[PDB]
Amino acid sequence: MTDRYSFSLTTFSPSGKLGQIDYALTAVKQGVTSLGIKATNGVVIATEKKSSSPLAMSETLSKVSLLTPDIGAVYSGMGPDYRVLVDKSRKVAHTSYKRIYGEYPPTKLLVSEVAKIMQEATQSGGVRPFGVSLLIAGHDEFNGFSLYQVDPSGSYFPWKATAIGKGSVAAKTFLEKRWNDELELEDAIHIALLTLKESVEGEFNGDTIELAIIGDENPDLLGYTGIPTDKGPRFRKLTSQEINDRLEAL
Amino acid sequence: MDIILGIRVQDSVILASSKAVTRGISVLKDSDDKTRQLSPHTLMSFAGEAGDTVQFAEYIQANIQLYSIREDYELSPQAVSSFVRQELAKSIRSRRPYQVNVLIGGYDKKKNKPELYQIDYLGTKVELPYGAHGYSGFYTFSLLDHHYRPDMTTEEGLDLLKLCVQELEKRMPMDFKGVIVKIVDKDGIRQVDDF
Amino acid sequence: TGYDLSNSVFSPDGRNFQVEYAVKAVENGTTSIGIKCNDGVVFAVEKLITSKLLVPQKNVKIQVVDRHIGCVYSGLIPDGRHLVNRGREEAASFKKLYKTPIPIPAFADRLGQYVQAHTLYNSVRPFGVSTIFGGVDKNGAHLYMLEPSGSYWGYKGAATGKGRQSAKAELEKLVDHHPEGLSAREAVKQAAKIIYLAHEDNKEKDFELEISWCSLSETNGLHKFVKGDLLQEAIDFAQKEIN
Amino acid sequence: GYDRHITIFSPEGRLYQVEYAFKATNQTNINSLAVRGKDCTVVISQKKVPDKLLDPTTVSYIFCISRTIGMVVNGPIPDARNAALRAKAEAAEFRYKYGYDMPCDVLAKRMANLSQIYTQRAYMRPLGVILTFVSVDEELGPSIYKTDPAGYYVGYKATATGPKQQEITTNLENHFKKSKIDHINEESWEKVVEFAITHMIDALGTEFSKNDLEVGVATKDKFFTLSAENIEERLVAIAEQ
Amino acid sequence: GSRRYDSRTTIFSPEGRLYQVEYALESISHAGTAIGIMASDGIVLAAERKVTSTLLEQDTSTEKLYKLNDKIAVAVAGLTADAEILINTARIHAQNYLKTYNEDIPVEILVRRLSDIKQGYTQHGGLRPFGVSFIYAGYDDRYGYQLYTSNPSGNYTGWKAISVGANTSAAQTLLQMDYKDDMKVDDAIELALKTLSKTTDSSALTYDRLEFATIRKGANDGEVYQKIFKPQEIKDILVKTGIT
Amino acid sequence: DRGVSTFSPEGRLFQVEYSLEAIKLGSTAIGIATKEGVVLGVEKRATSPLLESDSIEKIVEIDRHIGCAMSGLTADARSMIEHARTAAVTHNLYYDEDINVESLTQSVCDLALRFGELMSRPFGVALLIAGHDADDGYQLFHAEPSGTFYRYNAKAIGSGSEGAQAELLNEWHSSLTLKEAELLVLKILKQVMEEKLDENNAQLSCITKQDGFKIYDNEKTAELIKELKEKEAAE
Amino acid sequence: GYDRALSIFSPDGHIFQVEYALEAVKRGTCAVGVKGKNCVVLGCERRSTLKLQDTRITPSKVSKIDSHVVLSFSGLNADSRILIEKARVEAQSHRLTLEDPVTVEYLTRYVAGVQQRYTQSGGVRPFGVSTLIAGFDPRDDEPKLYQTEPSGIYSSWSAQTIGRNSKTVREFLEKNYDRKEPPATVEECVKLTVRSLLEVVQTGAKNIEITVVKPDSDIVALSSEEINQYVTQIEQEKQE
Amino acid sequence: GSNIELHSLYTSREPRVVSALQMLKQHLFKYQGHIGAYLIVAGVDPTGSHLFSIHAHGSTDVGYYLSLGSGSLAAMAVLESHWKQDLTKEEAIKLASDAIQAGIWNDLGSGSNVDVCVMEIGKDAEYLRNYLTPNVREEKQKSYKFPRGTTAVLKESIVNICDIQEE
Amino acid sequence: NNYDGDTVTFSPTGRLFQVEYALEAIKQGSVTVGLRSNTHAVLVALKRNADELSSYQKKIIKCDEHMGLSLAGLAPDARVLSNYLRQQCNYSSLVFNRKLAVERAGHLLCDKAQKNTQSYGGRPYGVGLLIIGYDKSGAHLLEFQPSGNVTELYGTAIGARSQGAKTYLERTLDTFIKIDGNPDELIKAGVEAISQSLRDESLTVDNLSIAIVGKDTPFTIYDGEAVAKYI
Ligand SMILES: [Cl-]
Ligand SMILES: [Mg+2]
Repeated sequence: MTDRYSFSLTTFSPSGKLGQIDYALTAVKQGVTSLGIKATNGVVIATEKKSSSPLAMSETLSKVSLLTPDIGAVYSGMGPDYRVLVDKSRKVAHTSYKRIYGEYPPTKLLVSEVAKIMQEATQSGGVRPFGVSLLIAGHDEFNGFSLYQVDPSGSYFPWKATAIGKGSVAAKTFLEKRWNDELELEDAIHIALLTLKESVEGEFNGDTIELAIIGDENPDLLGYTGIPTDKGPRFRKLTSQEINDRLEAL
Repeated sequence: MDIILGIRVQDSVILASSKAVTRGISVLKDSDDKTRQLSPHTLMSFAGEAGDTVQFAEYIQANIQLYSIREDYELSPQAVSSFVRQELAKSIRSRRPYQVNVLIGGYDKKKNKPELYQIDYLGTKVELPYGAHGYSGFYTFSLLDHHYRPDMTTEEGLDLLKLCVQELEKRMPMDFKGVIVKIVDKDGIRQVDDF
Repeated sequence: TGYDLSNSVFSPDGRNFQVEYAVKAVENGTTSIGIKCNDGVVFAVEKLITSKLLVPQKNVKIQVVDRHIGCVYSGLIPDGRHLVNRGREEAASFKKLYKTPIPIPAFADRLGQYVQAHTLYNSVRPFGVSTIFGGVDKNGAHLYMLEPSGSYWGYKGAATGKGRQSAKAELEKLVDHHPEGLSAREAVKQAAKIIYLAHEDNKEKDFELEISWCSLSETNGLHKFVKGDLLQEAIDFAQKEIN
Repeated sequence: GYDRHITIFSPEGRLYQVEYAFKATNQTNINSLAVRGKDCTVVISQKKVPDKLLDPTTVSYIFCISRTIGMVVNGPIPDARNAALRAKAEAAEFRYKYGYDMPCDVLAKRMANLSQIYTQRAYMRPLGVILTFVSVDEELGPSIYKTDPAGYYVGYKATATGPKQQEITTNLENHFKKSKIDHINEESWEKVVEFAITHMIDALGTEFSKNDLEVGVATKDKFFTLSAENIEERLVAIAEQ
Repeated sequence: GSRRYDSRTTIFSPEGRLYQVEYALESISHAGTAIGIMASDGIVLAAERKVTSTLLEQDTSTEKLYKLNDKIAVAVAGLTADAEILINTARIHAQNYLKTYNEDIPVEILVRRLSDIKQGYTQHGGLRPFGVSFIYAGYDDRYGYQLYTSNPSGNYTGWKAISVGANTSAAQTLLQMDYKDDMKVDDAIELALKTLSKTTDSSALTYDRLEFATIRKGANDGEVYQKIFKPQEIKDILVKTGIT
Repeated sequence: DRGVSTFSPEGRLFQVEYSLEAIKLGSTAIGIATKEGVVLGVEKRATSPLLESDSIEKIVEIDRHIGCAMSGLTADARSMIEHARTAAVTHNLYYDEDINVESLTQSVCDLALRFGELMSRPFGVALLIAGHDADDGYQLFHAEPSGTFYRYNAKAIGSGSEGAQAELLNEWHSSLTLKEAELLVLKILKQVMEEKLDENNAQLSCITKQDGFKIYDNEKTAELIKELKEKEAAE
Repeated sequence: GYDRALSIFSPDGHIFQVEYALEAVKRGTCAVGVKGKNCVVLGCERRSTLKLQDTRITPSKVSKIDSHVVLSFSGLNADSRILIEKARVEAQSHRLTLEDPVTVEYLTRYVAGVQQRYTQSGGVRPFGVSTLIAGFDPRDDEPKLYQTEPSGIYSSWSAQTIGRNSKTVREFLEKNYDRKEPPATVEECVKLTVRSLLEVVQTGAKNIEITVVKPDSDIVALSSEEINQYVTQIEQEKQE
Repeated sequence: GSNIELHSLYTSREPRVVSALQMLKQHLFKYQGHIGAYLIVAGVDPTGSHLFSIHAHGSTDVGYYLSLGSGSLAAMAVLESHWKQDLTKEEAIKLASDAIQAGIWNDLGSGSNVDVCVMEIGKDAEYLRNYLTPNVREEKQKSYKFPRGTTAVLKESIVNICDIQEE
Repeated sequence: NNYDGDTVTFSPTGRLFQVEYALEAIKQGSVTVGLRSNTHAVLVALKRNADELSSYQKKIIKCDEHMGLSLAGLAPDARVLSNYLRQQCNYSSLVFNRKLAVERAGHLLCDKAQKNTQSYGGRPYGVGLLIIGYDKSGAHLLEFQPSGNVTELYGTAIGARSQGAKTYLERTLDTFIKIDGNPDELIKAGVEAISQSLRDESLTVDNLSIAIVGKDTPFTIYDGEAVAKYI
């Protein structure tokens, strides 16, 4: 046995292209649309819960995931690749940061760590790149609210707002017209729901849409009282009912 | 006790090191040079456990000479002393630590200043106007506390050093068979053949 | 195309052609069988006499594992030996830790997982043998047959090699004509017959018969080779039936 | 065209080895079905013994992973047993490390992550199997979670797997559209098994004897498989109404 | 076995070229242009961000200019993810040197170390090379202000003025024309921006499509200051030089 | 591509057979064994007149009683020589005696097939190992990259090998003197060499029981060349 | 680890990877070595395609291995640093254990051994570099000049050139260099080295580098003006 | 705590006390008592309410009332005297703080204040830092504030904490 | 064709070509004969030379006082396998104070050769061996093939033109098996057997190589004028 694939499976072609990264981006293009919008007092990330079967319980499959109490993530592309990245992202936030500094990492540095993992799958031996693009929304004390995109290459860019996957070209155009620097969180959620409706074919409701926010601290979701400095997670996943309420005022 | 002394004066550093090598009950040699030239303007004297002293000195010497060739440039005495300290600080938590104490005397050609560093086997570095290792300091430190100035000449530094050696020859129980004296200044390193 | 050049590669069918090519090596080998009886099992094998210079009864093919399991195989003989060596290590470590001798179903999976592992990588070749094996444990008698893919099932009767179709037909008759069961001494006689009947597929060269058995009554649940008078009695019974 | 031999991306962004592993899934030509009751989870699967020389008791694609978790496999038996042994090991390790029985969904995720690794790492091939895990979880209640060669997994109200999965799937879909609930409203597991068998008969259009089926049942604190005689009793009750 | 699928990244062509290095350089030639200009009283680093968007958060963004320590900075051209791997290694190397010798690392030594790492990927390991070209801008007390460049081959060279990435042929000709030895930082700033403005593939050169930095002894008395320009500060220097 | 340790349909290792082709391109080396000693001679073959020919070291001492000549990719021989020298000295350390020439040759040949995917390819050099011991006397061995070694009364390797071997076939007899062997090596070297043979582009050596292994001076070889010319002109 | 055999034999008995490494040397800038009666001179070509260069800080072509030995090269520049570093380490290691600096022959034999090792080791390619190693042995006044190449073979030379258009300058040296009477002085030796490069270089401005090595660790690199005086004198004599 | 958080995220479930218990004891056992941690672990989870103790060598114990430390004997004397079955929340807090007080007053290794944490089922856990403060230092008789200039100084200097400046 | 690049690849008909190519190397090798009676076991080997100046390549290797073999094919591979046997014979003596059984020696060789046929990177052994020995169950003769197949025989021959000697032994089977307590006559039968495989060349004094082992006879090799008796 032994892993005898100690050589790179991603290499430069005569034209200077890295084929496997390009092909990974093509897999992301086929994936379901997901988006992120940044407001003055928060960030919203959203995507469609494309159910593979109506017998399947789509609540058990979480496309939007908590990485830290103040950082969340959504994707477009291959779901399994995303799931393992979230596992690694959660772990690296502890091993390479929290266990050292006694606090959760800021958004940009956690993104940097995730980006590193994805870059290594682009150069290391006997592996293909990750077939996903991530959108990571988060908050920290010194940088405030932020939204980052992470591609299969490992490259990452900060965004005011953006979209990835199936109908990203049209969705980004829609966001350019609506986005401004004076948006409140509720306005960003409203724009997120409008933008996402264009790319969805079938049912459009709280049960078929997955949406989460990075906003105010939630002391009710902390789980304990007695420490003033601990005020609760800024990450919150919106319920099915909470989404439907905002679809009536749509 | 392998007497090694050092004094930094106005424009030079002077190192004095005993000549005796005693193994057990016999003085095997009375002309031993307990020093190595690390670079043209940096000299290191040493004292400690048998074998380890020379092995360590030559190892450091080789590393500094390698650096000099690679960069075509002489490291500052401060830089060399820090390198040496790290090696000893690394060594003290090893399986078998280097049991070596050193003095590093150098002339910094950039700052045009003499510099003397005292480093023990634990990796304890201090920059000093005058220094000593082992039991020599118990006699010489207080003597130099009385007779030293920062603006002394090299000749005054040697007379001051003779005063140290005379005291050691009077009050210490071992016959260390005199000392080899070396001066480190802007022109490099030279040995005082009559002392 | 090119899917058949490397092991562990799925073809567009969902097939592993390298494993299917290993089966061809098995089909090329001599005939071997297994018969499950009332309180045990019987193994038999065809040994082709390539030359008069072969020493009779010396080149033994059937192998024992532990003291209660018998193993026989068709195809690449060295591959079978390698598999048995592993089986012996597996049985030893089981008995070391758990004290009791390894049960037959437990032993069957140990081989199964090991053979299956050789279909997971291109750095290894699949096994070129189908192995018939079994014995007696606390729960009674068990007979198994294991293919190059790692696939194995329990059997009432089992056969593999060049004369497997002929043998299988004969085994099917015994199952139908004996629903209440077959005795150990009967199974030895029947085993001899089936090998002789299966020899029509390898009829160019003459052959040597080799039989072994595990039985609760006849061998105290231990693996033993059929020797001397009992072997000759089975040969005579077999020779009488073909004529 | 070596992008079809190992698990690297094709120009279309596809993994052909993963897609071909999905095709190996149906090589056995067996259909399975899983449904949830009030207090139980039932899984049924077709049993086919073509050879008369086979010992039919040893022919099985249902596995007892732990006391609480059961697993049915759609695919070749070697890969099926490979997955079964690993799931048993993982379930046991989980209990030792974390002090409580591994949940059905957590095991499914773990096996799905292992499957994902085979789609990313070149030296390891995907397993040509679809794993359907069933239990009555102490927190989530009756549970069905299914894993495939892509590393995908999800929970189910009910599910079906095999060559004729679509016919069974639609049959189940239509029933839950009428009842408007996420399970079979029935007290005893015996009647839930009868429901499962009845709806497989209707979907496939074939009658079953006691030896044509294989049944696994998950209740609180234990998972067990039914014998041929237990299934016969089940078939008699179906015929008498 | 596995040999069948090996691309063999570390081999010579019949002509004596390293395939993967040459193809990596082809990749870098499509990356945003980065320019370095060395003056008597400082160094300029200018770089063009690639086709940005209005919704990109610029003030918190960094894709071109990175800080290695207080004295040394780099401009990137190529795969950003690859560059960050090397940048973090270079940052560690500088700190190792500082811990060992208690002195800031000389620029060339840091450059040589990174260039040696790149070289390794072309000679052994069977892995693809880093698709990155650096411009190193730094200062030390031996050679003073220094500009270097390294590429995927692991070869590095010193420069008075240099460009990497896209349109280097055109950019190098313009720099060679207007550069003089007695030049100052303020003049070099103007040269860098004028060169980008002519070589750019964009319609017009704007503040949101640029990253800019200077290394000046223009710090209070004998010491060196690094200035990574803010979006508003890039906008002001564009008006000052008369480009917008 | 294909395995490094692959067999051809004829039952030969591709890489071993290809290394033998590299040895055919190498400079000529000749060895002759007699009862008075063993003689080793080589063609130096300098690529340019500016190359100082005395630096060309194609004859090499392994021990006092064992010498060695090489032909082919001569750079590959350095590790083989280092191993041979170590094996010879190590055996003396363990057993307080000289090592048998055959045992030394066997030790070198054990390295030959240690290649795969150990070193990445076979050696591209053949060796003529000549020496003396008390048991089997004066000996000459031919060590190949196949791991095989043959003993020889006389042997030629390199570019002019088959032509030289045919000449050695006729000339060798069991009663040859050392002087006769020296001239015979020079004679055959001169025959197969491209350039004209002299003391600068050819080198002689011998191994005797008394004096051990000796590389000949250019002054000593020059006299033997002059002695050869005269005796050929004598008839 | 990556174990792939990259350097292997071909049906005609050639190791193509080693031969393709020589083609990389052929591409490299020209380097020349000439030894006189009491000195050795190393000449090197600098291609003038690269202007706006900073000649203070740009890696020089001739590298000191120790205070008494120097190494120049032709071929891949990045590869040469690895050989130079290893050589420098071995030089200090030799002084440490033998208490004597390396001989020029020993240092050459080490560098050549490294190059050879990379032609039959798994997962590595050969060095695309040929070197000229020159200097004087400790307490010896006899000049030494050695050459190495990717295959690992090495040898001593009265005079030698490597790199692009080395065939032409070797042609020049073969007719102009006399063994019975080599360049007696430093001037004569440098003049012959500059002359040989002028057959190939193009312009005699900043394209020629000269480094003179004399006995007892006396190594010096000539400046632009000093070399330019040789260039002036050579052509003025040529106009006749 | 870090590994429990990651486990909770992996399983999509709230952490259990037995998981923390098991992970702790296996860690401590591995280090053969060289990690001198003696703990009382308590909490509520989907299974119910739990209370355990952990010894440094890796042994665990279950109980309705437990005490550890140098003041464990003083505390256990109180617990053994006043504990009963079917305690209320208010009775249990009283018993717990009384047990700690026994340690504070009678054990020299224990002192100062009393911290409490209450973990009730179906509720958030309430951490009561300094629930009791029975050891406040009395006012000092005198102020030791010195006259400015009392201490002799040799040199003064501004320290540059800021980064390198522009211009 | 496409399935002979390495040993890890079956062909569509279930063949291992690299093993078959290794088998081919044996057929190119010089002839060697093995035969036995009830008291003794004999090896006879035709040695091959490079030319008239060269020595004749040795064919027979001693493994223990009671066991040894003759080779045909790649000689270095025989050195590796014989070295392994030497160690295994030796392990049996040191640990168990027990002479290694010839049958068990065959089983160990089979398993060693097999590992090289199922793994990637390596290669099959390119040599065939004839092992003779005298143990607690009398005289033995084995034939080793690098496919892994080991066979116990009364007599056999391997190498080039080995079919002639093998036919002779097949006729003489009843005669030479009865040659008990007479080593010279058993060797005579072996020398006469190997003679059936000769063409053009004949058995000379430095050409022939004989070895014998028996009841009160340690494994000894005869070369040179020691075999002139049998020419
Ligand atoms: Cl996992
Ligand atoms: Mg101290």
